[PDB]
Amino acid sequence: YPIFAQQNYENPREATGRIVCANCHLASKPVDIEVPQAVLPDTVFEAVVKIPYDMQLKQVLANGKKGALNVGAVLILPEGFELAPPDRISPEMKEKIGNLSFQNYRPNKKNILVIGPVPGQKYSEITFPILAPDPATNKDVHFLKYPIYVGGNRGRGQIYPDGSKSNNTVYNATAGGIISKILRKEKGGYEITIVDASNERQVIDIIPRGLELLVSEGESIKLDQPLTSNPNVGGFGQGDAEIVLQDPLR
Amino acid sequence: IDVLLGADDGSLAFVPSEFSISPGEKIVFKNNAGFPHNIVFDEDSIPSGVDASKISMSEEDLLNAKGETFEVALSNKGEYSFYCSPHQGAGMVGKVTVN
Ligand code: HEC
Ligand SMILES: [Cu+2]
Repeated sequence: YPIFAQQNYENPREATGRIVCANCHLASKPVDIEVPQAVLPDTVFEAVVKIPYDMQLKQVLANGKKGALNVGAVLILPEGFELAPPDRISPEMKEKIGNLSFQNYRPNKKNILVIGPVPGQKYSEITFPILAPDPATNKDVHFLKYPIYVGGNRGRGQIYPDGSKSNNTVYNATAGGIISKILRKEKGGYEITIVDASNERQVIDIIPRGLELLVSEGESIKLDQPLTSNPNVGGFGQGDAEIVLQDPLR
Repeated sequence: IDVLLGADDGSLAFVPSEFSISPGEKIVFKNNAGFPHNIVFDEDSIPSGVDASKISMSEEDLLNAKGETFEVALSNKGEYSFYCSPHQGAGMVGKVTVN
């Protein structure tokens, strides 16, 4: 979620250029962003982000059941640019943004906006109302070409903020050997007993519900060999745009 | 016992998240911050024979206003793992022990 990155990452873009959602959102999927080639000082413009995915896809929800995906995004604007105020947003644009609440990554970062989780069926494309700054009223803002970075995600992530894996990822064998027993649990989930004949050790790997096994009893498994299918149908992607803060003269 | 859904600083967590109660004692989960929220008991992580539908909200049900509460009384002894369906990945999880 956009709150996990905000809660323990002061800046959402790392030195490699990767947005911090890719640390838990491990599948890569395309994100698009359309921005006007140039904008004038103190004018509202729209940054439309597209997080496309096949909508007949059903992901594994946190309780094993399958459901639809939710979308979320982080927009990194240049310093001076910020969310347009409600009095400056047109009525033809207010119906376009639906009723989304864009939050600041942090109260001091007014140029980084986050939104989500919001339902993917309704918000695969999101419109961010941005207000262009004015160089005559801001000495660090100039008429220049500015970079815009966006991070778009659809579907549940694989790792939580404590390092724990979710049930929306592959479960690998913690030991090599032969599966001597597979206990199918009453309310869903499995208990796999692996006899590591090489180390004379017995280990039990537990698999959560919503995942189907790829192994049978008596099969030889290697360390880190995938014991279940990959139930992730979502993914994170990033894109960038260039906007020209234009002088109203020439 | 009263448990807040969302900390006073807007953190996505149950306060408290780990606690013990006597059998028949009521737990009042109240919407505090970061809602909507809901309380779902893990059917595979509660005492054997307990019906999770009798002590949890539906995964599709939500408390979306400040002050909304969900109350439940547990009688069977053992450990009960619960979580918020939309914020389970955030770490909004908890465990109650009926002793
Ligand atoms: C690890 C600390 C994470 C970071 C950083 C980000 N996300 Fe995340 N996200 C993560 C998990 C484990 C989950 C699943 C929670 C659950 O139990 O369901 C999520 C979920 C989302 C969702 C909702 C998916 C859905 O319900 O279908 C979205 C929209 C999402 N995350 C977006 C997102 C963005 C854009 C982030 C960067 C700012 C981001 N997440 C960071 C784990 C982590
Ligand atoms: Cu919650």
